[PDB]
Amino acid sequence: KVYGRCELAAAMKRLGLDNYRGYSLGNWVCAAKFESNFNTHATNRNTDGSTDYGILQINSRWWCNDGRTPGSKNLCNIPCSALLSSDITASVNCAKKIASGGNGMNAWVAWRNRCKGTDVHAWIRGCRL
Ligand SMILES: CC(=O)N[C@@H]1[C@@H](O)[C@H](O[C@@H]2O[C@H](CO)[C@@H](O)[C@H](O)[C@H]2NC(C)=O)[C@@H](CO)O[C@@H]1O
Repeated sequence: KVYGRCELAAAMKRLGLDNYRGYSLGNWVCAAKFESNFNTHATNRNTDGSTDYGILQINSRWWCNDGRTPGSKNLCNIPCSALLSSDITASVNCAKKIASGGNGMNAWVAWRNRCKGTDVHAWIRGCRL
């Protein structure tokens, strides 16, 4: 599914991401735009053999198990295929676990390069939430 910007914002708001660990809703919408262009089916392989899955490009080395990654820690206790669903529940529940690490949302490389520090509140402007 390719989400629209305000459609995704509303889905994320109903799952408790607004102001989760200090981060306003626009941070998560910005992270999903630069990680996957709002595409639930996005995947990218990493050099080490893990793959990043779904709308938030969560990797299989630490977070989900895809079968193909030797020594996946699977900290979110989910198969990586669950992150490819049009339903984003599993992706946001896992995202909350990774944003609980010491560097918070800096675990999303696209967020730290293209979103961090900017007026991220713009990403939810005009959405009826
Ligand atoms: C939360 C999450 O999974 N974010 C992804 C990053 O982890 C990806 O970064 C890359 O991750 C692998 C697995 O740890 C590292 O081997 C790799 O070096 C690292 N790459 C970079 C440039 O940091 C990232 C890949 O674009 O995608 C999500 O942000």
